Amino acid sequence: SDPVRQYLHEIGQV
Amino acid sequence: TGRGLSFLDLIQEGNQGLIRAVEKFEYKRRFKFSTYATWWIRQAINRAIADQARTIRIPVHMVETINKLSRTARQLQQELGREPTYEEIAEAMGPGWDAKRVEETLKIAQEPVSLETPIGDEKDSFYGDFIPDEHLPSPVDAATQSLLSEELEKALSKLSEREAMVLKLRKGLIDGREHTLEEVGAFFGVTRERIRQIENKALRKLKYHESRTRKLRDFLD
Amino acid sequence: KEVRKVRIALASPEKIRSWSYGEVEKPETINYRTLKPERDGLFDERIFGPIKDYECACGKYKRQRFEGKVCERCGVEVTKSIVRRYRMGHIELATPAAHIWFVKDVPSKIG
Amino acid sequence: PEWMILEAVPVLPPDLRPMVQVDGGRFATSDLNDLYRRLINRNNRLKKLLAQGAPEIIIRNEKRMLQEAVDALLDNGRRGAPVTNPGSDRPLRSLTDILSGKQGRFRQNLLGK
Amino acid sequence: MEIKRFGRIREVIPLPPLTEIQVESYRRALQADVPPEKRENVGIQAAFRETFPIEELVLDFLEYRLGEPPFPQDECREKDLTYQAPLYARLQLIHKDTGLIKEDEVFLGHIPLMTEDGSFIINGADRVIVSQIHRSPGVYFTPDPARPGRYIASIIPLPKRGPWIDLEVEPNGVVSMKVNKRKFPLVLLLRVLGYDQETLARELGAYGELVQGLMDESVFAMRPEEALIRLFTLLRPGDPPKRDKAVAYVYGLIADPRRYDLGEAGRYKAEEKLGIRLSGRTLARFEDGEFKDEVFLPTLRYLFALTAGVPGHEVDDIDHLGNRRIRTVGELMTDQFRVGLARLARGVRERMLMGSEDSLTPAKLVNSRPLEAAIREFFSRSQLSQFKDETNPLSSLRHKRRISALGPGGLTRERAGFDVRDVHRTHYGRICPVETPEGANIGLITSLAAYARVDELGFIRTPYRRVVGGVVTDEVVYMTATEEDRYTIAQANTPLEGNRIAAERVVARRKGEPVIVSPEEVEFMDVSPKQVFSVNTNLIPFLEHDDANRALMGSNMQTQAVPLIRAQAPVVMTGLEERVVRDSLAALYAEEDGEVAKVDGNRIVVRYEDGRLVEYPLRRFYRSNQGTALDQRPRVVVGQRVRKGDLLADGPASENGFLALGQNVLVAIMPFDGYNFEDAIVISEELLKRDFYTSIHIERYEIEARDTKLGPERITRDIPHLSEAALRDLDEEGVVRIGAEVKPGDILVGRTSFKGESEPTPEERLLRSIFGEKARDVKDTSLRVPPGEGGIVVRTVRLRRGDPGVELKPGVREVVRVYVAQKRKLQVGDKLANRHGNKGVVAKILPVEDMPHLPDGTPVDVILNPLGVPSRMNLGQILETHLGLAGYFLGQRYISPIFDGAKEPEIKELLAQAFEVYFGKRKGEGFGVDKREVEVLRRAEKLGLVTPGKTPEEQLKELFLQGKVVLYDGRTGEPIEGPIVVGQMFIMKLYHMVEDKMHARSTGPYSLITQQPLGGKAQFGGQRFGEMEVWALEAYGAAHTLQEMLTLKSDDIEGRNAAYEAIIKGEDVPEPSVPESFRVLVKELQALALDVQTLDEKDNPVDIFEGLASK
DNA sequence: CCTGCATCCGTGAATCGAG
DNA sequence: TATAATGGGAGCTGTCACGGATGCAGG
Ligand SMILES: N=C(N)NCC(=O)N(O)[C@@H](CCC(N)=O)C(=O)NC[C@H]1O[C@@H](c2c[nH]c(=O)[nH]c2=O)[C@H](O)[C@@H]1O
Ligand SMILES: [Mg+2]
Ligand SMILES: [Mg+2]
Ligand SMILES: [Mg+2]
Ligand SMILES: [Zn+2]
Repeated sequence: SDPVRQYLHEIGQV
Repeated sequence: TGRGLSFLDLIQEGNQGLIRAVEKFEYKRRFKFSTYATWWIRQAINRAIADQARTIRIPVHMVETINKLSRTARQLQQELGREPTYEEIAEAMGPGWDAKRVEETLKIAQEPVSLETPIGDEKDSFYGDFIPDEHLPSPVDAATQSLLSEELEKALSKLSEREAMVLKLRKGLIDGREHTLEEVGAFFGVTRERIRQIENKALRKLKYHESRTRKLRDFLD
Repeated sequence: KEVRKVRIALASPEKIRSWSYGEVEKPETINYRTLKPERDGLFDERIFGPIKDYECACGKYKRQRFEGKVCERCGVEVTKSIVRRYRMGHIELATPAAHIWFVKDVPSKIG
Repeated sequence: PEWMILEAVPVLPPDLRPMVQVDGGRFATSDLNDLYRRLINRNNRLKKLLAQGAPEIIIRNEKRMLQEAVDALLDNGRRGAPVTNPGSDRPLRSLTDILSGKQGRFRQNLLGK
Repeated sequence: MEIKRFGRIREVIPLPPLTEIQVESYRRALQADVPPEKRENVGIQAAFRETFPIEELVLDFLEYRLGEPPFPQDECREKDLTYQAPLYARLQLIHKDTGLIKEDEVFLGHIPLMTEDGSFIINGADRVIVSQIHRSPGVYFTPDPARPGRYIASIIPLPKRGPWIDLEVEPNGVVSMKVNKRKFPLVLLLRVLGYDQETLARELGAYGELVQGLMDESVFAMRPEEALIRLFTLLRPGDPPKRDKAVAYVYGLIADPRRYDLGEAGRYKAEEKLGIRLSGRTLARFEDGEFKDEVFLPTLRYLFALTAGVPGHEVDDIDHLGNRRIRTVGELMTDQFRVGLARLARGVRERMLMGSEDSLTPAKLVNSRPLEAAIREFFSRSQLSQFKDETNPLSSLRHKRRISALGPGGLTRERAGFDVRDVHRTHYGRICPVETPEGANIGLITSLAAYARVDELGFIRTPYRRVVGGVVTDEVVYMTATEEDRYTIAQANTPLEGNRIAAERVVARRKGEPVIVSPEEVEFMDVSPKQVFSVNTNLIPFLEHDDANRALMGSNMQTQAVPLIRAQAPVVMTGLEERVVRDSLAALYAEEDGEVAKVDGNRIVVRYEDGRLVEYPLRRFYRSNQGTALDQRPRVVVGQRVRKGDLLADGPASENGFLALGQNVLVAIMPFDGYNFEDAIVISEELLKRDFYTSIHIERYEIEARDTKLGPERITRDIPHLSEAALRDLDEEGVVRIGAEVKPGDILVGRTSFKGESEPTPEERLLRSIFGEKARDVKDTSLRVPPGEGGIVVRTVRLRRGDPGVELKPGVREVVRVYVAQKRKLQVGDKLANRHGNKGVVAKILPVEDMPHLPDGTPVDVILNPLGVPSRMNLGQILETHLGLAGYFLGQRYISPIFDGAKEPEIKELLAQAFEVYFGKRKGEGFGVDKREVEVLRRAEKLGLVTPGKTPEEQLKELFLQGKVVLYDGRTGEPIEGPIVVGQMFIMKLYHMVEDKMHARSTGPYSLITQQPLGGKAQFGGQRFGEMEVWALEAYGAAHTLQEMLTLKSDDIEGRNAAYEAIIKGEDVPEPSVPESFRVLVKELQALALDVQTLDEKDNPVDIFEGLASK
């Protein structure tokens, strides 16, 4: 949905 | 953010700098990685903003110059209570800077504007709709050019075929090439001075034809 | 020949490249000083065509004598500048991307 | 069916997306140029990120941005938010916006002149 | 001349300052004349206070100040500068740890100042900031269009500040709350506020079957913090539910005074609606470590009480002017000032954490550019920032009283709907029900009523006379729409003897609805009939006798009236004609009592009671925005002793202080040989002889000599390949001399530019070689006269570079402007119109002998068609003609107030008195009755217009009382077979003239991409042949005419060049080729990766690009 | 498991002028 | 090329009525 928020989620995993 | 590149564009460019930082890092120095990474990250981001922002791409050093001119003019406008003159900025810039060079620099930094720029408070009009095409020939131009070629051929028929061919080869009406006297003499079979003589006679005949007929005069533009 | 029909169809990648007169490698437009088309840019003359009629970029070939002749030094063909209206370019993507028309037009054709 | 996915994105001829110098010596250009520059930038960066090698997280985001750029070119505002010029709220004019619409190529220039 | 007036109504208060909505608003937002220490918190001051201080080093705000304009007004109009003032700000940088305090005054740029009349100057152009109308902030309850018994609750803050909140009862029983396109149970939000099941049970328990849906055991099972985290997971999915993060978002969304802001008006509206009081302008607060409620509980209370059917709870009309407010110039500029100041604050916060954490000053830390850009944006490319209408003084006067529903935060044209476009009962006295554009903006753009003003909250208030018992007090009370709905307000024309009500049953209003009521039940009374309509609508006499539609036309067209050189005030006025030229700064008056020293066309010098000598420079022949010449004319002589507020110099469109939008002409209402067929108008040549309807128009012609990479552009008298006959009126510098006459094709300013580099075609090379003249290095690019224009050069402004005082935009060497004016007489095609809505064009200019004339030999000026009257239903011009006729022979003017004006019997009386002058002169000169007058009388008594048997003088009087006289056809000498209505009518010459409009094009400029002809007269463009015009040709079956338009006459390049070549060669046009615009379509479709191929019947591809697109 | 109704998203919304 | 720094920021809320696709509970 939101590219910025999605990338922020993919970053919070590590 | 807000410097011409999107948020994600900046992040990815900082990721490039992050990669550069990782490969150039030395752990023996006991420095926390964040310290050495930050430098390369900022460096990659700034390089990206300097390169990708302007539609008309401008070298990084020239951008630093323009931005230096921005901070200079803003410093002066903040102290003088008004917008600075070209000469005032030229002073505060130091040596090598006059009003002329400042104005030139500003002219370079000018960015293009969108052709889809709205005209009016409705959406039925665009900016590019009011811009004529300067390249493609108007029907008047093409017609005039054709009339010039026809009138010139009508003028070259008042000569013989030989003395007109010398001129057609000399100025490049035929084949589209201007020849020296040696080539035209190598073709017709006479000496170069004979060719220059024929071209003098032909031009002089065309002068007398022009003085009498008054036809080609209007095409002088 | 007279036109009696008009066909519309999907363009194959090879057909897209067949249309293209060159790949646009750099997102440059024109030089910030010379105001001339930057090489391998969106306005590059070597790809789309000459700005001046029957004249190449560096000005080595200025006439209609040589037509179809590609300048060796500059790299631009000498023809009518009208070709810059009709000549397609292309961009080879690293990862193949989906044409949004066939993705978002309900009911989705790909879906 | 695999032609519905683009390996090579076409480029419209320069004169149909012109960059011209107006009366005052200033420059004016089409939004398609900014769109294509978006595409080339994100594409070239992806090719570099692949060449030097990068974690799949970074490559993923770069790919997702590439699709966003392709969509922006073909049909702006179609998927999610429209791409705009900095400082402006005005969405760029995409190929879909040029063809379709009441101001489109069909209604404005083809069915009337 | 004598000025006789009518009416029994004595209006107590005079009309308020007409430009007050501009000046008093902007000044209130600035407080520049207010000492900083005594400044209140509004506008610019409120912006500084709301944006300051900056948390994280602490930068604090002290006070601001505004210097004087760097240039005067007329100097800004001249040099294309902006009328503005320097803005300085006192700031003290305070370190929250060290305690270091560094104080300095930073410069934030300039702020545009408003002129006296209420307009602005943006880069050398007068601009009017139009007020905006929008839904007032507060809490409204609108019925749900889906469920009849259920209602929608809406919580609305100021535009751009905070989201809208929707409280709705779902079919599943639970109350929902909608914020930023997100719905959730309101129960959770209530829990975060610190509410419990106890508090909600005792408070809302009055209404059963409702609060049980608000009851949820799983909600009270968690603490306020847990519920807060739960809510953050609802509003912000994917974002980590950190406590302080959730606090920050929710607080910023609701309780934050800086982010979320109700209107001070909306604050009061919410207080009165919910019967409570609000401490701040936020829906909630952050106090003592948690969230405390303010708005949500009383709103939910009212909502449930509304659904249950509990008395004392109503829905809200959103078109009600008690729920609709006005954002004036001051508030609009303030809001944009707030945005720009907020961006500057972001720059401050950014630069504090960067650079030196030790050595920083307020000067270093401040970037003024965001603020400058924001202000400059609002004053330039904003919609509400419009080009000032300087046609006539009334134009700009109305322009400043315009009200728009559009612009930022307003309505989109598609988002409109005609619910808001209609007239409301609350528009009474506030917004004019007549004045509006008949375009797409109808209902959206309106004008403010005369007696109406806007209060501090933003609502429109109207004056009303206090009535207690039968006595009407001279005091006046300005009321809002909500307040007006409380009382019973009678009519202004209700009978009053002294201060006492006379009538037994008066006509009154209760909440808009008319009611016949007793004088004991009358609480208030209309001040004047004039308060119901706008200023322009007040300038129309006999308004009550006109249809509302043509009244709209009259009000709109008076704005379009061009100031004539012989312009005169109307014979029949309404009384506001002087006041208009008063509030508008067209005229000129004396400040105090005194005597006149000097009188000139350039200046007027006056010595006052003070003894001080004041000199007034006069504006003469200055070009306005529309081209109408604005000049002031002296009306006093040397030594004239004047008083306070006496006329010194008449401005544009003004006669002796009164407004002159047209001229009083002798009209005749009769058909005339079909020349007045369908609204057309026939005029006399005499109107041109004595220069009636003649006006001066000026046009501004600019040219720029810039720096090119191919060489400089030089403005000089030297132009290659030109005849001396063409260089006649130029001076030695290339500029045309002042006072010369210029025609289409002539050169205003000569300029040369170096040719673009190109191989001269072999034909040109040979041509140069033959004529023995080398090609000139430069090329002629001269500012010439556009086709259909011209006049006399009155002024030349030349700006350069290197010379003092002037510096142009980068690249430009010198800017030269030429001012060419012209006096325009009335010609066939120009548009004439009156105040009653009657409009038309001049179709014929007859010689004076062809003109229908009076028995005494006086020819009429204008011939109007009677057919235009009945269908259009505007009888005002008829009465204007009657009273104009009586005033024509009596030689006196009149004042007829709207709805209070003169009535028929009085007009009959004045007509009779005029008849005595008419016929009494004749019979005294020894002239009996004409034989043609006898025949006319015969057909008149057959018409039943006069009583049979009476003497001709008695019959001619009977006709004259009806407004009809005997007319003689100038062509025949025979009379018209019937009596015709003749009299003086006030007719205006509108801005729409054939000189500005007429255009024709053979060939010209073509667009870039489409390569089709441009559009408009200015660009020398072609006429648009739309798809409807295509249909017209198709329906006809004219294929080759349509194919012409689609190819040769527009888009086909080769075809049109060969076409033009064919016509000038006498040869027939060539077969049309395939259009370029289709080729554009093909390639644009290829850019979409779609293959488009043209084929033959063999299904073999056909190349329309002729090999140019194939490798 | 398959029909029917509620509901979602995307698409339209007159012409020509000027601006 | 080196103190250490490690999940964003502003939303636009007063059109409307249509076709068609998605999804839901109900027989
Ligand atoms: N500024 C505008 N549009 N004024 C409208 C106007 O003066 N008219 O006379 C309008 C409507 C009457 C009115 N005032 O409401 C009118 O009837 N003009 C005559 C013709 O002009 C055409 C027309 C007028 N106004 C429009 O908005 N669209 C139209 O197509 C119609 O074909 C119409 O038959
Ligand atoms: Mg210097
Ligand atoms: Mg504007
Ligand atoms: Mg439906
Ligand atoms: Zn070359």
